Amino acid sequence: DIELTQSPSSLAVSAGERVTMNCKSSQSLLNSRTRKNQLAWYQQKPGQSPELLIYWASTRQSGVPDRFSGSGSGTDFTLTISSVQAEDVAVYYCQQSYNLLTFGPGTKLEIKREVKLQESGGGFVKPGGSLRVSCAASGFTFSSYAMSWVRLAPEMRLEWVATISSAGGYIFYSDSVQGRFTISRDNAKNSLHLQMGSLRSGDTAMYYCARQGFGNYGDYYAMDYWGQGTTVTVSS
Repeated sequence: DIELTQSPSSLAVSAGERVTMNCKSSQSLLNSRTRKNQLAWYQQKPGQSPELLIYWASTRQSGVPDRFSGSGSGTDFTLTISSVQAEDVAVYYCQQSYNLLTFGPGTKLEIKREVKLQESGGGFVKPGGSLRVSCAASGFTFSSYAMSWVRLAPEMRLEWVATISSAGGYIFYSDSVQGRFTISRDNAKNSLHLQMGSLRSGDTAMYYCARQGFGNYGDYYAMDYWGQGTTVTVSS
C-alpha cells in the first residue's frame, strides 16, 4: 500500500534551464530479488497519452533524448532535464510497481515565455450503467505482452485499474474496480477489453490501454505504449 509524493507539484522556468523533479516513496522500491528500483517516469503532454521516459529509476527508454536522466534509489528519486526545451512542457509522473501499480501526483512543468493501440467505446452513462472500452493492437506480437488499463481522473491523477497477463492466465484489479470491472483479451484477434459495470461518478476519466514493456534483461515494470485514450463520463 505504497504512497508516492512528487515535488514540486508545479514550476515554471525558461528555455535552457536545468530542472530537477523529485519523487518520494513511502516505502523502499528496491527489490532485492531483481536488483532494481521498481520506479518509472512518464511525460504526458495535454491531449496525448503518457510516454515512458525512464524505468528501473535510471534506465532511459529507447528514443528518449538524453537530456532526460533519472536518479535515486530506495525511497528518494529524481528526474532531471538538462536544458529544458519548449516541447518539454507536460506533466511528469513517477510510478512504482513494487507492491501494486501506483503513480505519484505529478509535476506540472511550464516554460515561461508501427506499434499501434487504437481504442474505442467510451461515452456518457448514468450511475449504475455499463460501458465497454476496447483496445485493438497492431504492429507487434500482442500475445507476448501483459496489457493494462489505467485511467486519468479529472483531478490530474493517473490510476491503474486492471492488468491481464500475456497469455491471459492471470488477472489483476485495483480494489477500486474489483467486482465491477472485467478485463479480458483475445490473442487471436489482437484485442483487449474492459467491461465496466455499476459505474459511479468516481469512474469518470480518460481511459488508456497500455502495454507492459520488457526487454532482453527483464520487465521494465513500466508501460511503453499507450492508446489514445477514450473518455468515460458518468452522468447526473
